[PDB]
This record gives sequence, C-alpha cells and structure tokens, in this order.
Amino acid sequence: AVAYSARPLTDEELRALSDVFAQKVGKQTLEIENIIDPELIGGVRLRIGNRIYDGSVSGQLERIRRQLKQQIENYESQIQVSDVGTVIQVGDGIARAHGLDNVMSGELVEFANGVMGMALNLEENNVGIVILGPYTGIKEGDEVRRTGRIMEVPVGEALIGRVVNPLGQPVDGLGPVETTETRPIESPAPGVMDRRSVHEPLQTGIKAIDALVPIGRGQRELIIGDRQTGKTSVAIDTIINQKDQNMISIYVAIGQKESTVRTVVETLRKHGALDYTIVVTASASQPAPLLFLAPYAGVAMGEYFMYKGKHVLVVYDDLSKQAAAYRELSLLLRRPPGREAYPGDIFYLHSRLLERAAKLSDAKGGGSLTALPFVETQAGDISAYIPTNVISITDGQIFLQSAINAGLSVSRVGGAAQIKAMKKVAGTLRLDLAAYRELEAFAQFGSDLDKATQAKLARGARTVEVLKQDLHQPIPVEKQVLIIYALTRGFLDDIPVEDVRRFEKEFYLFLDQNGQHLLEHIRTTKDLPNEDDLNKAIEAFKKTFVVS
Amino acid sequence: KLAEEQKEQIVASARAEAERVKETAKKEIEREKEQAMAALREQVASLSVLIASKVIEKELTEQDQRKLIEAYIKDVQEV
Amino acid sequence: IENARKLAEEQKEQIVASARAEAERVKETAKKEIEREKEQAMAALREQVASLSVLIASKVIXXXXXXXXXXXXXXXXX
Amino acid sequence: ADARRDPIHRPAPKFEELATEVEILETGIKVVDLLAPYIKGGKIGLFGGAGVGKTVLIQELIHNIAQEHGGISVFAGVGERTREGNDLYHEMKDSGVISKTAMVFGQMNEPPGARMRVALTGLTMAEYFRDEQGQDVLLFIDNIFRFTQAGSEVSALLGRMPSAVGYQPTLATEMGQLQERITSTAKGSITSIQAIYVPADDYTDPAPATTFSHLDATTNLERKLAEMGIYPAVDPLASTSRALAPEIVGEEHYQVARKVQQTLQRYKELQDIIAILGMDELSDEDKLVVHRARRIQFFLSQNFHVAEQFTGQPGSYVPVKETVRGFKEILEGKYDHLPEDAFRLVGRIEEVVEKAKAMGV
Amino acid sequence: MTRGRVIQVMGPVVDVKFENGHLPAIYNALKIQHKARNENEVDIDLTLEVALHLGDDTVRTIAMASTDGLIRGMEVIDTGAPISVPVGEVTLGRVFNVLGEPIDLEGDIPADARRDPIHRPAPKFEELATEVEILETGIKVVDLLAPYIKGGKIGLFGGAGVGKTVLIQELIHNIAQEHGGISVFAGVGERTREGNDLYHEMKDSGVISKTAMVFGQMNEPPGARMRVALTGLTMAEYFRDEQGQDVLLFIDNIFRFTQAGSEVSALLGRMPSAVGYQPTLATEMGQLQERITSTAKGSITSIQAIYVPADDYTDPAPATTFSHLDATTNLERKLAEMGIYPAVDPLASTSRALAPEIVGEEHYQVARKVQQTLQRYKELQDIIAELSDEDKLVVHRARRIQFFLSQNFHVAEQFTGQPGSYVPVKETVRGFKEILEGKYDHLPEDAFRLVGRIEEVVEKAKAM
Ligand SMILES: Nc1ncnc2c1ncn2[C@@H]1O[C@H](COP(=O)(O)OP(=O)(O)O)[C@@H](O)[C@H]1O
Ligand SMILES: [Mg+2]
Ligand SMILES: [Mg+2]
Repeated sequence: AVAYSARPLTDEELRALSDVFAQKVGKQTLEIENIIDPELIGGVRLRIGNRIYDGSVSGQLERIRRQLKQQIENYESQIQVSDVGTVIQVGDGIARAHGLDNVMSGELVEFANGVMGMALNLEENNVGIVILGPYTGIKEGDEVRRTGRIMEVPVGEALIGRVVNPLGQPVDGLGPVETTETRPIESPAPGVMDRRSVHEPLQTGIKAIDALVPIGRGQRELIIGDRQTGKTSVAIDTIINQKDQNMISIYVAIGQKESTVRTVVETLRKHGALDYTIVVTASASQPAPLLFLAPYAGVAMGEYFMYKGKHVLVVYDDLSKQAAAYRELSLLLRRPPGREAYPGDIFYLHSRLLERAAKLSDAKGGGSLTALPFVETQAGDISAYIPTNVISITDGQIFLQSAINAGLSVSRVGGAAQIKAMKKVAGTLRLDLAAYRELEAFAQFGSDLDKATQAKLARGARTVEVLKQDLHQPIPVEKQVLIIYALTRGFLDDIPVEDVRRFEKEFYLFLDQNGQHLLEHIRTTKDLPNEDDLNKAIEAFKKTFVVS
Repeated sequence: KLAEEQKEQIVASARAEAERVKETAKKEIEREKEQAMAALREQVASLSVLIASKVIEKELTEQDQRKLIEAYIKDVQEV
Repeated sequence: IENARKLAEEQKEQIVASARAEAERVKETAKKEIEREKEQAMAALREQVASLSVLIASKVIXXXXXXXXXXXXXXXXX
Repeated sequence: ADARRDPIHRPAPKFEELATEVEILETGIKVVDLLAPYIKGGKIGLFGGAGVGKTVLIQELIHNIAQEHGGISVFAGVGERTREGNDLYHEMKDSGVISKTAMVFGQMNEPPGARMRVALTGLTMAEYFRDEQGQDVLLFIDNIFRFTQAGSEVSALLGRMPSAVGYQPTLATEMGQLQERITSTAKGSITSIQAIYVPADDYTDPAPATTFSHLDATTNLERKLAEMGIYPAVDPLASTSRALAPEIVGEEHYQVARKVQQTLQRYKELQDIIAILGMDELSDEDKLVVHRARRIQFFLSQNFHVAEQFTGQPGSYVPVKETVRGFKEILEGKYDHLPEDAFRLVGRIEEVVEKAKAMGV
Repeated sequence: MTRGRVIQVMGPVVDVKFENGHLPAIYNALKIQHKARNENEVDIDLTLEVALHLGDDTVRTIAMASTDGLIRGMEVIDTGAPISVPVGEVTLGRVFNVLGEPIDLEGDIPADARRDPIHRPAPKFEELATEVEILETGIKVVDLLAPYIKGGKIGLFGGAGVGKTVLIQELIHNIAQEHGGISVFAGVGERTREGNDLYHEMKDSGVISKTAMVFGQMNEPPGARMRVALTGLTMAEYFRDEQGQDVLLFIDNIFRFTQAGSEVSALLGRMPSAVGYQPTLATEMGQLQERITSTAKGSITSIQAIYVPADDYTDPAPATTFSHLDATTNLERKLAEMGIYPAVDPLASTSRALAPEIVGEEHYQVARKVQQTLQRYKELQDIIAELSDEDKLVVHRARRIQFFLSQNFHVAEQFTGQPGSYVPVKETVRGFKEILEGKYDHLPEDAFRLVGRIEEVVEKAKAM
C-alpha cells in the first residue's frame, strides 16, 4: 500500500483514498504509505499487494505506445492496471518468481526487458518460468507482469512467403506481419468420429517414392537415415513439385545452420515456391526452449488452413534435435532420466504432435494435413530409442542408405493413395527390383542359366538405372508411368545401360512434342491409354532413336 | 530444333528471373519508403512527447492536484 | 548445339546483368529522391509535430502558449 | 443418469473361487496351433517391437475368433494410433460383430492420467457380464505397455525415488493389481488376449520381464524374421504354451512339435560356422538338417485374410490335423526335392505341391 | 556502493554477495585485487566470471586462475561488462591469454586502445550471404579433391609426424599473399612445450607478422580453457566486420573445448547427460560455431583439429561436432614415407562442395576420373606385388597422377632451396585433364615431383 505522487497529498485525501480501497478490496481498514517521488509529475501511481494503478506520466509513454483525427487528438488516457511479480532466481534459462497470484498454467508472462516466458509450475509461493529468448538481461529483482493469454501464435494468410521464428516474429527484415487471428500452441487432436480413410495421392515427383512408397493426403510418413544422406533435398523437391496442386506447404527447421537455411530459402525463391510456403526457423545458437516449441508453432499455423477445407503439408527437418533440446531442458529442472538419459515423457512429446495430422471427414469440411518428420541415425542403427519411438507413431517409413532401401521402407496407407495407371505398372517393377536385389547377392561371380543370366540381371540393371534422378527436376506422374510401363512391358532390353538416361530424356521430348492425346487421356481418366496406341508410339520412337 | 527450343527455354527462364529481380527491387524501394515514413512518424512522436511534457510541466498543478484526486477516485470506482 | 547453348547462356547472363544494373540505377535515384523528400518532410512535419504537440498537451491537460512551446522546441533542437 | 454404475477400483477374486482346467482354442494359424496352442480360459500375450506385426495379428485373431465365440467381447485401446481405432470400428460395423461388443478408447494423444485408467473401465465392463450373467467374455487390449509407461510418467511428478532404468518403484504391484482381476471364477470366464510392446527391441526391460509372468501362452515376434519376409514373425523357440502336454493335445502332435523344435535348434547352432567357413565343410547329416530346416522355417509362414490389401492373395485357414499332417510329411523327407521357395506364403501342403507345379517342377 | 564481498570458496568456484538491486549481469567480469595488510596474508590478483544468480543477493561465479589465499569478506569490483580483449592491428604478431594480456614479454597494450566483449549474439538472418563461394587456397590436392568454402568448417584428421604445422603455415602464407587476409590461431588445452615450438617455427618461417595467437594452457582452471576460442573468435570478427577481409581461424583441438565445458558443468552441480556429458553440449557448440559465417562484408573460415575418443565416431562429442563441418582433410603416414608433400589422403578426404552446381562440370568430371583411377590402382596392388591389357596403362597413368599431387611450398624453401609456387584451380584442372588424356605419357615418372604448373614438369624432364 504505497503511493507515488508529485506532491505530498493532504492527509484527509489520503484517508479518503485508503478507505475507498479498503472498501473495494475487501479489508476493514487500509493505510497508505505515501512517498515523495518527484519524477511522476502527472499524477499518482499506487502499488498495493502485487497490483499497480498507473499515474499520468506513463500516459506520455503510452503516447508512444499509441504511435498507431490526429491520433483522435491524442486519443484518451485511462488508468491501466496490471498484476506483477519479482524474480528471485535466474540461471541456465529458467527463472523463478514471487507474486503473480492469479496466473494460469501455460500463460505468457513478459519481463521488464521485453522478453517473454511460459508459466510452467505454480507452486505454493513460487512460479517457475521458462524464458523464450536471451536470458542475459534478466537479473534477480526484476519485474515480470502477466499478459492474460495462454500461449498462442499469430495465424493467417499474411504469413505466406515469410520467414518467422516460433513466436511469429519476422526475421527476414521485410517489415511487420499483419495478421488478425491467433491459435493456441497446445490443442486437442481430431476425434475417432471426425476422420476418414486416406484416398488421395500426394505426388512428390520422385519415381522411387511415387512408385514404391506412395504417400496419401492425411498420412504421416517418416524419412530416416544417417547424416550426409541428403533428406533436405527430398524435402525441397517435394515442396517444389506442388506448384500446380492446390497445396500449402510449411517448412520447419530445427537445430540447423542459419546459412543453410538462407540458401534453402534462396533455392525456394528461384523456383517460385514462395507463393504457397511458410518457413519457421530456430537455428543451433538459439535457446533450448525455442528449439522445442517450433514444431508446435508450425502445426498451429497449418491447422488454421486445415480447418477451412484446405490441404496442408508440414516438414519437421529434425525431430532428433527437438528431443535433445527437451532432454537438456528437463535435466536442468532435475528430473530423473531414463534410457540414454532421456526423460519419461519423450514418447508423449512426439506422439502428441504427430497425432494432429489427419484426413477430416466431410461433416468437418474435408481438409487434410500431411506430415514428414525427419530422424537421423548413427551408423544406420534403426533399433535405437528415438527411431523406434517414432517408427511406432507413423504410417510407414523411408530408409535412405549411405538410395531407398526397399527391404526396410514400407507404407501402410499408401496403395489406396495411388492412381490406377501407376497401380497397374508398379507390381512388375517391384518384382524385378527384388529379383535383382536377391540375385546379385550370390551371382557376383558365378555362371547361371540364361534365364537368371539375363532376365534376372539385365532387367534389374536397367530399372536401377531408370530409378535415378537429378536435383530440383521433379517429373509429372504421366511421364513417370509411361516410362515405367515401357520398362516393364519390355522395351530398353536392346538399349545399352549407358544410354537409358538419354533414352528417357529423348522420350520425354518426343512425348511433349507428339503425345498430347496420350498425356491428356491419362490426366483426364487416371487410367492407362490404349495398349495398341502406346506400342505404336513406342515403336516410332525406337525407330527414330539413334542407339550408341 | 531441340537445341533452339532449349535456347528459348533458357531465354524465358532468364527473363522470368530478371522480372522477379525487378519486382524484388521495386518491393525493396516501397519497403524503404514505408520505413522512412515510419521513422519520420517516430521522430514526430518523440518531439511531440517532449514538447507536451514541457508544456504540462509549465502548466499550473494547483487544479491538477484536484484533477488527479478526482481521476484516482474515478479509477477506484471503475476497478 | 553446344555453341548455340553457350551463346544463349551468354546472352541471358548479359540480359540479367543489364536488368540488375538498371535496377541499381533506379534504386540510386529512388534513394536520392527519398532522402530529399525525407529532409523536406522532416522540416514540414517538424513544424506540424510542434503544433500537434501543443494540441496533445492541451488535450491531456492559446496562441501565446503555442508560440512559447514553439520557442522551447526550437531551443531544444538547437 | 439413472442407469446402474460401478466403481473402477475393486479387489481381486479370492483363492476359494477360481476354477482350473485346460481346454484348447482353435485359431487357424499354423505356427500358433502347432508350437504354442491357446487356452480357452486363460491369458495370451503377443510381444513385439516396433513395426513387426502386432496389429495385423490382433486383427486376424479378431476376425477368426470373435464371430465363432458367440458370446460377448470387449476391446480396450490404450495408447495406440487413433486412425487404427477408426479403421477397426468401421471394419467391425461392416462385418457385424457390433451389437455384441463394447469399446473404450484412450489413445496416444491423451494425458498420462487417462492412459493409466482406461484398461480398468473395460475390465469393469467385462466383469459385470462374467459375475452377473455367467457368460463367457473375450477381452482384447491394444497395448498393455502404455499403462505402465503412463504410470512411470506420473510417478516422477508424484515425488518418488526412481527405480532401475528410471521406472517407478511400484511397477510390479500395479501390474499385479491390474492383471489379477482377469481370471475365470466358478460363474464365468474371461479369455484375454493382450499385445505387449518391447522398447528398443530389448526383451530384458523391466516392463516386458514383469509382464511375462502373468501369461499362459506367449508369442514373441522378432525383427530379424520380419526382415526376411517371413510373416508372421513368431519365434518358434521362445514362444511357449502351458497346454502343450501329451494328455491335452494328443501324442502325435507333441512328437511332431518337439521334433520340429529340435531341428530348428540344431540349425540355429550351425549359423556362425556357415557364416565364416561355408556349407562345404559339413557332414552329410548336418547338410540334411539344414535342408529340412530351411523348408520348415519357410512353411511356418502364412497368408492372412487381413493382409490381402497389401499383397493380393485371398488368405488361408488351416485346421490342426492338417498342420500336423503337413509337418509330419515334411519331416519324413517326402518333399525334399521341391525348391525351397515354393513353401512361402501358403495355407496347406497341397498348395505347396501346386505352387511347385506352376513353377516348372 | 557497488562493492561485493566473498562468501564461499570451493576450489575454482566462488560466491559473492552484493547490495540490493545492484547485482551484476550474467557473464560479467569481476576483479579481486588485494595487497597483504599484515604478515598473515598474501597478495591476490584474480578475475571471476558470473554464472548464476542464486537469490538472496548472492551470485555464483567461476575463477580464471588459482584461488589459493582467498579470505571471506574481501572486496570485489564489478566491471560492468564481459571480458573485453583488445582488437585491431595492434594484435598482429603478439601472443595473448584468455584475458587479453600479452605473454610474450614485449610490453603492454596502451590503456587507450579499443576492446571488445567476449560474449556476443550471432549475426542475424538478413545479414548473411545468399550464395556459396569457393576459397582458392593454392594447394593442388586441396583445391581439386576437397575444395574449401568461404565461411565453412573443415576438420583436420592429422597427427604428430605427418606435417600439420607446415600445412597451417602454408595456408597462412598463401591466404595473406594472394587474398590479403589475416590469420588467428587459438590453442585450447595446449602443452607449453608445443606452443613454444610452434611460436619459434612461425617466427622462423616469417608468417608471424600476419597472425595473432591465443593460448589457453593445460595447467589452467576449467573456466579458462572454456573461453579461449571466444577470444580468438572476437579477434577475427574485428577484421571481418570493420575491414571486410576473408579471415582464417585455426582451432588446435575442439575436443578439449567440450571437455572443459563438461568439467565446468560438473563443478556447478548439474545432472549429467548421456555418456556423462553436460546437458548443454549442443547449445554450447552451436553458440561457438554460429559466429563463424560469411556475411555481406567478409567471411571467417575455420580449420579445426578433431580428436575422436576411443576410436568411436558415434560418441556424443564427435557426433555433435560433425554436424557443423563442411569438409575434411586426412593426413596419413605412408604418403609421407614415399616423399609426397603434403601427405593428404586423396580418397579419404571429402567435401560437400564437390558438386557440379558449385564447381562446374569440367572440374567435377576431372575429379571423379582421378578418383576412379586412383581407386583402381589401389585395388591392383595385391596382383602387382603383365596381369591384363588396360591395367598396365591404368598403372602408368596412376603413378604420374599420384606424383603430380605433391607441391613445393614457400615455407619449405628455407630447408630445400626451391622458390615454391601457387597454382590456380583452372591450371591444376587443365593439367590433370591433360595427364588423364595422356598428352604427357612420354616422360619419366620422377619429373612429376614437387613442381607447380604442368609446364614445370616438362622443363624438369627436358633438363633431366
Ligand atoms: N501378417 C502379415 N503379413 C504381411 N505383412 C505384415 C504382416 N504383419 C505385419 N506386416 C507388415 O508390417 C506393417 C505393419 O506393421 P504393424 O503391425 O502396424 O506394426 P505394429 O507392431 O506397430 O502394430 C505392414 O506394412 C505390413 O507390410
Ligand atoms: Mg536434416
Ligand atoms: Mg499394438
């Protein structure tokens, strides 16, 4: 009960104010200890308990707050009130404060410096705060005030084509982001009676994935491999290929290098993929609290579009760095570690996040959200703790070898998420790939009957040469299915294996020239065209081909 | 034939890249203008704050004491 | 074929360089114009800011007070 | 609001009420019928790692059994994928097993407190039928490991000193308090089939090791067998049943199963020396052992009804006597000339003969 | 006023009590300077770094030197800023410690110089370079098979007796002579004998006029060896930002940095992570390595020596440091035993810049062809020690290719006599392409030894 005033107030006025506040608060009597602080010349600033009622000098600073007629003639000044606390501990990124009586769990608090934090534990006379930012400006004795909102991020269409951090603050320097809505970071998943089976294909543009491990809209597929196997390239090619499809892509980078993020954004801008992409970033030099909220910010941004009937795709560039950041944060709070020093709820941390991807029913609107988590292994060990934690959450996996490993890469939902034209030709290709894969195991040095000597080796070698691809050059599904159909039907068997790539390039050129009816029939029907016409076109191309 | 088509494709891609660069430069100029206007507004606001503070200091506080008491009573009633 | 591709690439690179240089020249002209406009608007909107400051102080709380405030603002600027 | 309601927590049945007897339940799976048959009133467990085939086996068993049971069934899903429950609900609604089934769902996205106390709700629902109408009840549990995992997550914040590997001090007590209410008393019976998860493919973890002691028949799935394409991936030597006795299943069945296990163990002993030296440094009897063991290991696989959408084959069902006959013929060297690949993914041995015939031999 | 007082002393860890609302910020520097009042005391000159705010006006700090002789109640001064080291042209040719005081007995830096704080946030997203460039070292094998990238990270897997301190001097010399850059060498956990040897080597070969040196010794408290790399980093950042040069930074062992961090974390009472490391291993590594970038002004390129514990490449420390590296370079003994200098392994060395979209298409193809030929020659060793038709030609070309990778350096001149050369990337690519085509198949194999461009081998053959 202390007042700051420009001049020493009359004792009668002090008594009247004290009685008024005693009646208002709920106390029989109240006494005010007025001060002689001269800086506040505008009026009186009261501090009772942990509540503050401002004076008039702050209004001038509030004038700067009202930077925004002529400001409605400086608009109007009102007695703003706030609930406050004081810091009693700070170190390693976790604070601890007194006060903050009526604070909620998960709320957002603001330090006097300008940084934000989460209210984590509400103890009997304490609040545990996690600092989302630089903690070297916070010292014991500082003041922290409430915001009255659970954690949330800004959402909208103004975020498209921008680079932001997990709190929605732009980092590309193009100016403020003008959104008008928010969504909580922690939100429930769709229920059992809100979903439906996946029945639409998501085209990556890569032949090996589109033919062997198909992905549907609303699925959760995992991409797993060692470092230096190039999964960022797969993500970038998949994002680039969605130019024509009505899809919104979101790219989340966790624990990466900011230079590589810069070059990835430059690659995206070249191919015109920033008209439908949002980038959320938290580099390796940022605090662990920020490295751990980024996937949740990304999914919160995606669900805004998903719950309107639109289709979204979200990429988490590394979940194995989110896990390490969470382990670091939880070990600083002195929680008993489990296997590999990971906490007990490291499975919950990922299962609560990947269960927000769904294919909604037609009563809910019909939207979707696809997810592509990344996990990085050590020496190709797929039976570690985190890899097995995430393998048991998703609907398949794609194992990259230090080149997809078809012995461990599978897709459950896919198969019904494929077009009929590719479903007709994928089976033969799978059998040929298996035939070569097992044959080469023993036939490295050994004579075989002509069957296993040619049909089991040359066909596999040709298909392995066909499955290769180049960077940032995705392929349409019609061309994909046509080349796979030719290979499975039997052409290329008299073409040298050193010329298949040029054969395919020239075949695409011939198609784009004089195969308009074939391509349009495929694009319109989602079924193979007439076999006689296809064979005639392939024979014409083979006749015009100059075999080397 | 195919070589000339590839040359035309390269020319078209270069033209698209140049147009994107031109649009980026125009957007940069617009952003610079917006930032300059914002900075001018900020300087005007700071000068207004300083001059208003000086004027309010020069103003008589004899009635301002009663005004502050009345405003405090009103805020007590409101809260 | 290779010679034609190289010629097309060289012409495309020359066109890109010319477009970038023209954009840089336009940027220099725009920067000069924006600086001149910033200075002129600084003077004009500084007079306007003094007037609006007198108005804001009056609103928070005639000609003679405005003149005194203008003199004080000039002294502060000096 | 006026319907009768029962509390979730109650003590277990006493010693003077249980009933002990062994009858055999038929599933139509060769590796299960032969080497580890199921009991008609006990507890059955399916251990597995991540992505090895617990869910497919659960769905196949549901499809085969729940209709033949003709009684009541309860399905409780704790800590599993929500899309799996959505698929299962519609599959049951299409097949018609609903109107004699009750379902309870607490899944991956729920807080630990909900995942802890969901198995108890299905348990109460089944106990009502058993102890009030004298019926025979089936009980399926989607993953019983999540119950102890959620308990471990809670115990840390409750303020307890951690046990080995970070688990809770009260793992065995909670597991026993849950698992001792699933019994068959003098009134009715409760046949419970449970799927158990193995973290990091470690079978010596505290939770699988503790749960191993409550089971009458167990089924262990291994990733190495699944990597070779063998499906289901049941390990034929580490899966056990208390009903594999000469007086319960018969005398021919017992001898056939024992001989098959013996040949598989002998083949397992010779893996390292084959790996380093090769097959050329073995005696004739050892080569014969390998020749029959590869055929047996491939003939333990099968094609399932619920796996048709993956591969294409319609699916198969084999009674016990046919399985015993087929393995007896295999052990006798009757089919030693056919290629080893003709034995994969077939129902019976006549299908093996047909597949070899269509292969050009 | 703003005076603290010592409360507790437990080895290298100290606690200081301050006044209300006057505590120093985290990472600040505090000074103790005491003169013996009586015969029962000693003189103290100590520096401490703030680590935690424990509450009740108490701050827990780590010490940069020995704490023997501290008495509870001695005054402590709060400087108001982190450790500040001198920067500019005054640091070229001198040797410093973690506090920025010279240790070469050549005088003191004047008190009116400019000093910069040790702790700083990384450069922002909008200030980085949008493209990828290539650093031309001038060494044939490095420039052809494992190219360097401006603003990149390189791991040197060398050792003792393979010629590492000669390669470092050659890099310093070449960069300074051709590009105009400056070099900084930071030795973390350095033996004093080896530091003395390196200093005398650099003074002999003359490069000392272009490089700054910082030493954090093996006999220093864990706090000192944890913050040595930051002093070299902030010495290089001045030349990067203020001038706009392309700067080189050498780190003598990045493993001792993590070990010192783990020791400090254990001293402060923290729960250890997997394999007993600090919980904040990745955060500390990232805070060090994210300041080594290429901005729009200049660039810092870092070469770091890495030791792999227990020969385990999946250990947490090498696994954490390998996710920042852009290239590697391995030195091997037997390549030195054949008289090949530098003894860089041409097949173990890798780089992510060897892609057709960065180095073009001719460079890429020539590099791959050289690698395949060398791999085949390596395969044929068992047979060799008339086998086939093309294998003789393969061996004939491969001997010349393997010998042409050697070079004469400007720092080996003082021992050999030859002037030493600097070979551009276009010239080395053209020479290797011509050798591959066979245009120089009619010369003795010894002519291809310790020369520069492809004309010098022809001249050597002509004169021999
Ligand atoms: N009986 C089976 N036949 C064929 N494939 C199977 C069988 N069981 C599992 N699979 C393979 O395993 C994958 C599904 O594994 P799943 O059972 O979901 O793992 P989990 O053990 O986590 O339930 C499918 O893609 C399928 O290819
Ligand atoms: Mg990655
Ligand atoms: Mg399961």
